[PDB]
Amino acid sequence: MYTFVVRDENSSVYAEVSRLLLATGQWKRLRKDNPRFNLMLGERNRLPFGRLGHEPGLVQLVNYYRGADKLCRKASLVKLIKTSPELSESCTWFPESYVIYPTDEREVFLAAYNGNVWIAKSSAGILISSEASELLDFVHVIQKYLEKPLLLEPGHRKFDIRSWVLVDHLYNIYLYREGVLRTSSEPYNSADKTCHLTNHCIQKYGRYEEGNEMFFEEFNQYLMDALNTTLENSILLQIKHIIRSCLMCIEPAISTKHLHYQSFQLFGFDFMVDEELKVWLIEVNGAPACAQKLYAELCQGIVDVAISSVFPLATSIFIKLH
Amino acid sequence: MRECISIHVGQAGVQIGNACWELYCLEHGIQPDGQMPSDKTIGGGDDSFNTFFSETGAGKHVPRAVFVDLEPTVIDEVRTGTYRQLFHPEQLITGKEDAANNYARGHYTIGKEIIDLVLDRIRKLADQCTGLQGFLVFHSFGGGTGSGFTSLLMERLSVDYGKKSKLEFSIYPAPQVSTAVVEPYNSILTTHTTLEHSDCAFMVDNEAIYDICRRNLDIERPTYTNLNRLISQIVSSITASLRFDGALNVDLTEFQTNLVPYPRIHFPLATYAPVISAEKAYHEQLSVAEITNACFEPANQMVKCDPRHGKYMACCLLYRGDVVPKDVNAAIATIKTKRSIQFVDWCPTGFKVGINYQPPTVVPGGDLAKVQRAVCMLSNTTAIAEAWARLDHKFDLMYAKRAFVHWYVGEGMEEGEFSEAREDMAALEKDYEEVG
Amino acid sequence: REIVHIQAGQCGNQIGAKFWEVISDEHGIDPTGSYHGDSDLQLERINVYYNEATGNKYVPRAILVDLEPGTMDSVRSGPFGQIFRPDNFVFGQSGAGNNWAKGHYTEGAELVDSVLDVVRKESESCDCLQGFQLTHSLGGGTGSGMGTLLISKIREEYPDRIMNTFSVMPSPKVSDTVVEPYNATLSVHQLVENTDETYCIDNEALYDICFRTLKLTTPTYGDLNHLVSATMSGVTTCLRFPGQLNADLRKLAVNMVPFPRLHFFMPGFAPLTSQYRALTVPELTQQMFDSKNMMAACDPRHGRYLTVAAIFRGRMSMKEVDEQMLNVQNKNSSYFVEWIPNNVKTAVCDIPPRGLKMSATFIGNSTAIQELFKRISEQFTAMFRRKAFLHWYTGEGMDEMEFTEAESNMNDLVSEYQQYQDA
Amino acid sequence: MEVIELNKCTSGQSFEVILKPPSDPSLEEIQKKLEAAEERRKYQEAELLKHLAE
Ligand SMILES: Nc1nc2c(ncn2[C@@H]2O[C@H](COP(=O)(O)OP(=O)(O)OP(=O)(O)O)[C@@H](O)[C@H]2O)c(=O)[nH]1
Ligand SMILES: Nc1ncnc2c1ncn2[C@@H]1O[C@H](COP(=O)(O)OP(=O)(O)CP(=O)(O)O)[C@@H](O)[C@H]1O
Ligand SMILES: Nc1cc(C(F)(F)F)c(-c2cc(N3CCOCC3)nc(N3CCOCC3)n2)cn1
Ligand SMILES: Nc1nc2c(ncn2[C@@H]2O[C@H](COP(=O)(O)OP(=O)(O)O)[C@@H](O)[C@H]2O)c(=O)[nH]1
Ligand SMILES: [Ca+2]
Ligand SMILES: [Ca+2]
Ligand SMILES: [Mg+2]
Ligand SMILES: [Mg+2]
Ligand SMILES: [Mg+2]
Repeated sequence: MYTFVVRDENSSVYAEVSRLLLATGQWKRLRKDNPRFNLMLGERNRLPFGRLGHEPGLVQLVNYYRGADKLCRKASLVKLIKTSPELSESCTWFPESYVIYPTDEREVFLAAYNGNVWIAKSSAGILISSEASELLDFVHVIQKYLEKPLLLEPGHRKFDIRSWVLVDHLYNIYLYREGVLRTSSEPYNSADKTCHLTNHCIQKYGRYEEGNEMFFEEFNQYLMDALNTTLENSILLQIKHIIRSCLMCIEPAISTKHLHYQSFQLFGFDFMVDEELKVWLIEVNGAPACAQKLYAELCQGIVDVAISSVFPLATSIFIKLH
Repeated sequence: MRECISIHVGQAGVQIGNACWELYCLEHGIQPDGQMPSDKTIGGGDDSFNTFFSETGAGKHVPRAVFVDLEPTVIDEVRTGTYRQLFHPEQLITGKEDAANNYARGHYTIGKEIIDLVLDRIRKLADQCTGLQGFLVFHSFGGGTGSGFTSLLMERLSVDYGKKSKLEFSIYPAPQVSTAVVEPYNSILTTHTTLEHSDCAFMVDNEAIYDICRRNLDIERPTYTNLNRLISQIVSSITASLRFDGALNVDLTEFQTNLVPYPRIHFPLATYAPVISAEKAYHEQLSVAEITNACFEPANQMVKCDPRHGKYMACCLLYRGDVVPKDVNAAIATIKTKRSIQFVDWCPTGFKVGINYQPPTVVPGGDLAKVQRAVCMLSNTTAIAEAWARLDHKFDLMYAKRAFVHWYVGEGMEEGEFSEAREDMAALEKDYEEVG
Repeated sequence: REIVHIQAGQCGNQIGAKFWEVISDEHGIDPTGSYHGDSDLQLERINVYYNEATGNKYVPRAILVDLEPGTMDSVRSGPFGQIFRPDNFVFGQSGAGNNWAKGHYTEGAELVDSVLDVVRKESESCDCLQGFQLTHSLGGGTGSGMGTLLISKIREEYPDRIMNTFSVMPSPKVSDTVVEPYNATLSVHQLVENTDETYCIDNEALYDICFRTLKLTTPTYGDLNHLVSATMSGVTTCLRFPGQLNADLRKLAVNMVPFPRLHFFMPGFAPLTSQYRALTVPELTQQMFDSKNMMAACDPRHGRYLTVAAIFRGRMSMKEVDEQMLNVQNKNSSYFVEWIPNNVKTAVCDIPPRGLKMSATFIGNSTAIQELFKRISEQFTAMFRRKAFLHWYTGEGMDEMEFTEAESNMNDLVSEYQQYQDA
Repeated sequence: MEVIELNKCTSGQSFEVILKPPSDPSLEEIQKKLEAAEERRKYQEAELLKHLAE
């Protein structure tokens, strides 16, 4: 049969993946340090990619792309977009950003600075300000804060969109058909973090939708009722464009085609939408969790698309981006 | 002209040496009886091929080579084989019983009793050199003799020939081609002891050679002959600059100057293309752009690792056959826009290129097809550290239980030598990390 | 790289004789020592086990030892009996009465010097001796007591040579006397200290294989010895034939023995058929790892493999062999220790045994072997707690303390196996 | 991309391309370590022979 190891005990998605694998009866879980595995569910940090693919006669597959951190760290993402010609400093869907160390971009930020609201943040701690000196006093990124978001009604409230994307070992790009809007319960106040930060913990509330999560069916119905457009037309075209642009840009650096081991990886893309129905990329998460109600579906999809394609057993929930 | 002496230690060193000198003779037009009709200077000369071959008054061209093994069965095949007349009997040195896959037995117990004989035989070769450059040393990491006797010999060569360069061709262990279970121990012990004595070392992972023979030569079960004839092609392309007219890598010192900016980090990655089956009925010849592009494919490297996730310190392209500079530069230009090639900040982003117009020679009856052009890329990249990490991890697994350690202590080695050698490797891994 | 073979006592000489029959047949040597083979592979390493005498004669490098003449008279009259060097028959008249003390301390001590004289003469005409292999049982008196005395004396004279034994472990199911557990416990302590590799052959497993698998209603000692001689041929294949492996006794011990005391191997063989049917590689590989094909009555699933050698003989697909070896390791993933990387070796030899187109021999260094020493220890203690049958040994000058120490040492060995089973 | 140090002969040629610029133990000691290991082997053998003598 097939064999796998679990090295990230703290991953909700792959705990569910491991559950499904064992429930097929054709997969056996080994101890964490057993080298004779087919499938590694790896740790988030310091994953030993250099030890993969050297076991005689074993096809080895891992659930992370070596090098994908370039996309999934804030400063890395800014640097990648500015320095990659297929993305450009003139990239229209990524907010004007600058890398600041406490290679440094302090002077050019001050130049452009000289609506002037910016947000300072890091993947390591969030400050939204209108004044340049306060941000600097507070590796970090200073990003143009989107002053005019699209506000849901009733509530006059901000949101962000999470899209889940699975890249398999052939570098097919699969967008999960279900995304989530993570909303603020407080009304937006441009004149208190709760109304400006949409994170679930910060909000955790529940007054308009359960757990401050709106799914695509309701959001599309809202776009029809209030703005006479659809989610596919006004938003999803841009999201699919941005996902494909990002992942195609790094494909030569990370692809495991013709490599002695194979990778897939699940990504969490986070977007903002402004009042002109323009979509902005905010961040890419390399180890996403999932919404509670979508776990069953997406995790089964990961097994169907990313694992059983390499290790076959004895309608698609994904949109293939091409 | 400055001479080079090749030294082949243990089974892997000897059998690879056989393959190399067979190929050298074909490249230079030397018959197995030592005669070389194209050489119009009888009994001497200072041509480039004389760096590897001396000459007798009878016109025989004799390899500047010593073969050493602690049991006789491998070298006896040299003594009775096709090229038996090529070597003088003093060049072929055998003991009675081998090191039994045990570094300590090759280094201490048996090495102590044969090292003075080996050095005497080398001295006899050195005495016939007008300007000896140094040594090329072929051996396995994993064998008791290849690991243990080699490291003893390298120490004594540094004593007896202090100003001479020493290059290594080292076979790194792969379970797919018969390994002893203790080869991680032997590899770490020999790398620790040899590190300061070697100026530049070319590692060849048997796993990579094995897989190239399976995929490109369509050999289901590669034998040592298949493996060694491929290895010898790569060795020949590395040493061709010492044996033919040229301006690049013309002496052993230049390998260090061009490939090794930091002394400890002296393990260049070799990549070779194309490798084409001679049984392949229909074959289309590959261009300069295609073989150069193939140099950045992990499937063609001598050690499987991923250079996209390291940094380059130096890069040398060695072409053989129908290649002109204009095509090389056009190919490099295209490759730079499409591949992840990152150099360390304190090195130029460049390539040293050597072209020899003679296409690669193939052994008649071999598995390798004759091609119009081929290339060997030598790059010092931090990605080769992956091979050290793999080996150090296997060492750690066994050493935590002291498995098999009593065999080494039984030969008079102290247990502290294990952890001393492992700590040197830990610092080596850290060195690559800081650079990369 | 010569090996010197010694066979001691009744079991040792009957199994040894069959071994020499089997490998003489494999090397093309007829009952008169003349070579009549058709392949140069038969002669390439013939000197490992045979001396060459003038007349194109090959003589086993074998010393036949016993404290009574009967079994060695049967050897000399047996098939291939004339092949042995007549000077190499060393025997007394008294017997050892199934008594370790008589073999080790009284009767055997009177004879051991003349055996060492023959060992010395064989070793002196060796270009480069590898070491010794001894065939004996542990449950009698000569093989067990004089055999281990011999090992101790050989170690003293040749401290840097390898010593291997093929040791037959007694079982109450196939027993001659009740004192076998005493004789075996006393011997096991000697083997722990003075051999580098011991192939543990359990008469219980041999009987069960003959009755259950070979469908032999009434197995005889000859039937048991057919299985042993086949296994000994298979384990020595890599010494006897020009393998690509380049293996000698020391290399084998280095690769198989991670801790000096844990050198007791479970051997196995396939096929075992109750036949002209072709055996496929999947069948060969599955059988050779099956407990029912192993010759120590221990369940490998009760322990963990430290090291494994699997030797295949005949013309077969190497690629299919590797696929099956990987598959079987997947099925036994829990049963290999993970702190010895790549601890399963696959070897292949082109020459098949007689009557088979392909076969496979298994050699496992498993912690489950502790079950064998536990059984012996139990049978020992049931008698020793009442000092039953001890007068046979104290009458030869032994003290009860020597029994207490031997039992303590074997229980220690069991503890060590358990320590690494849980590592 | 600049080509420098171009050398040509009948056998071939060589040159350098730049894409971007940048931004021991003595004999006595060896003999000692070999002799120390030999002495340890001798001590271990002498312990064996003493054990066998007992
Ligand atoms: N490529 C290649 N590898 C070989 C060859 N011979 C042995 N090896 C590899 O070398 C390692 C074993 O070491 P050997 O060179 O045979 O041993 P040795 O140096 O003779 O030392 P001892 O026999 O232990 O005294 C293993 O990893 C083998 O796979 C060969 O001819 N070609
Ligand atoms: N440039 C910008 N303009 C407007 N809002 C922004 C912004 N950058 C961040 N935000 C808001 O801040 C919130 C959290 O920011 P950020 O995305 O940096 O945290 P985070 O993404 O690291 C947690 P997670 O990985 O679950 O998304 C987002 O939900 C978004 O609403
Ligand atoms: N009777 C035998 C036969 C072999 C036989 F294989 F040689 F036939 C081995 C054996 C096992 C083994 N391993 C035990 C398990 O861990 C890996 C190594 N490695 C080797 N060699 C490797 C080095 O070259 C010589 C042979 N031999 C042991 N006993
Ligand atoms: N497999 C096998 N076991 C034997 C044979 N002869 C005796 N035995 C076993 O060996 C033990 C008796 O030892 P034995 O060799 O006869 O005594 P010894 O002559 O004093 O060494 C008992 O366990 C018997 O079961 C034999 O030919 N084959
Ligand atoms: Ca000349
Ligand atoms: Ca008497
Ligand atoms: Mg984040
Ligand atoms: Mg050898
Ligand atoms: Mg009897």
